[PDB]
Amino acid sequence: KVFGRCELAAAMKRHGLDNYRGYSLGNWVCAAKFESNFNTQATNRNTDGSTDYGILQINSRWWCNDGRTPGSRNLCNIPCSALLSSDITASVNCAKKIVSDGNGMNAWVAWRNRCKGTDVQAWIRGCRL
Ligand SMILES: [Cl-]
Ligand SMILES: [Cl-]
Ligand SMILES: [Cl-]
Repeated sequence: KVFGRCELAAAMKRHGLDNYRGYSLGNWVCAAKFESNFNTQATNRNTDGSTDYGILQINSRWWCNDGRTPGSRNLCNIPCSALLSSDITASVNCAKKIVSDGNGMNAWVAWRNRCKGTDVQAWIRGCRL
């Protein structure tokens, strides 16, 4: 599923991501834009043999099981395919764990490089939330 911008904002808010660990909703929307283009089906292989999955490009070495990743820990206790569903629940729950790991949203490279320090509230402008 390719979410609309405000559609994704509303889903993330309903799931309690807004202000989670102090990250306002626009941070999450911005991260998802650059990580996946709001596409739940997005996947990308990493150099180490792991793969990133879903709207927030969650990695298979630490967080989810994809059956093919060296050193997998599956800390979210889910198949990585669960992160590709049109229902973002599993991605949100796992993102909550990731952002609580100590480095906040710096876990997401695209957030660091393209969202952090910017006017992230722009990402929810116009939305009814
Ligand atoms: Cl929308
Ligand atoms: Cl915001
Ligand atoms: Cl980047």
